[PDB]
Amino acid sequence: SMSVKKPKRDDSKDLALCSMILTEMETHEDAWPFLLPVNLKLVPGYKKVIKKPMDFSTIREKLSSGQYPNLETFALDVRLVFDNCETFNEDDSDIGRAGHNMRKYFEKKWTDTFKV
Repeated sequence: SMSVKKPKRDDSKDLALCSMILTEMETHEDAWPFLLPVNLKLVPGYKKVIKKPMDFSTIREKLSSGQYPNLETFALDVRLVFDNCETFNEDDSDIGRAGHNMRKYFEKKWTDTFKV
């Protein structure tokens, strides 16, 4: 509260770390469904069904232009990518499995990098 400051973690390297994690996402072999926005005029259903589309290149743009206030908002966009993927694609499919793989890959890096 007012004049009662909680000790807070050193956040000064968050930008460089999130960038590093994102680079590793982008270079993963199963990253191909998520590198670019889904084509709204070539993929039937997507615009109507998925209310907040997100992909790595959009994340990369927001990261490069100061549009994430904190590392938690960045992780929200990354998870949004895989949450959209689950919504639209069957777990069995190539894209669906890519999504589960990439989420697992992200969440470990997130823990390793930031949670102590």
